[PDB]
Amino acid sequence: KVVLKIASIAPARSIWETELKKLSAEWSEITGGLVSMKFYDMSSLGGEREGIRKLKSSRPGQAAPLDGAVFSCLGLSELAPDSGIYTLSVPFLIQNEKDLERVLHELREDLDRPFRAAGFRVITWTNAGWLSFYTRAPYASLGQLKKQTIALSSLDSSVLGTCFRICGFDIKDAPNARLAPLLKAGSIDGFLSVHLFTWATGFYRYISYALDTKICPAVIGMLISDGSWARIPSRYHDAMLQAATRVRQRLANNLETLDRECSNNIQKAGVSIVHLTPQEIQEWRTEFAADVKRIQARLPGMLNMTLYEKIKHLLYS
Repeated sequence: KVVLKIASIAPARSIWETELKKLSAEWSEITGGLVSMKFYDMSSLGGEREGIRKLKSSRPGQAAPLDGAVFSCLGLSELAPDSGIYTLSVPFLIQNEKDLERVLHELREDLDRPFRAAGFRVITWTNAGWLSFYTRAPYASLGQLKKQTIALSSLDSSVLGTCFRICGFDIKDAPNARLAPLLKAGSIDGFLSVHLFTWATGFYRYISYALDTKICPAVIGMLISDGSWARIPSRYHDAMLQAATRVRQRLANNLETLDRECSNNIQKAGVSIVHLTPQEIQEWRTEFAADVKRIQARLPGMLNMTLYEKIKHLLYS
């Protein structure tokens, strides 16, 4: 048998984990019982940077502890430096599920290129959610929002936060931060997070406004090293990758349902949904375009400008 050991950031019993287990079972079907995946909690083995180290063996001729991993942009960006994967986090570049799917479908070869060059096959792309601003107070312009002190607690908060700070937002790095007393005390003005966070933490109760225009997705990539993928007979590869694409599509479907649910529940609890008109979105994007030039200057390599232009053309032509 070929049991592929896969480190994963997917929480136990989460939709991502459920679908990845289905993918394993389907891979077993496809391969006549030969191949399966066993998943290992990423945090429990030491985090994403440790996961990267465990993809390589300690001595030549010896198998690496892991065959692959499901990484956030933290792991992806450190595995392949100057990948440009943070291009996908540019504010307002990718705003909805239809458009993210179009990018992940049409620009797959471009997205995968730096990972292939690093010695990995990208099995599937998925998404952890959509970053949005949740605030105690409203804002009359993007600049006014940028002046608010906003906590970010994503898995990749440090780098993502640095990007947003260059854009001009007063983002306060806040890993596992216990925001409730801080929101209540007024030490911070709000938070930037995916939907589930706002609901599961209960922090929605301590803010009054939620921006419905999504800032960016939080993409996730599942990678298998070339040597581990090569353990699988080639005749099965295409079917296995097609099954992994269906995982992306089912997950996006399930995530969208969960997100709308969350948003409905936040609104029922009294949070006001902030709705930007197309003219206001354009005003925001014109400013974000200037922020992109500042990111290019301040953090060369962070953005892949060829990919950026391709995404703009694909979605907005």
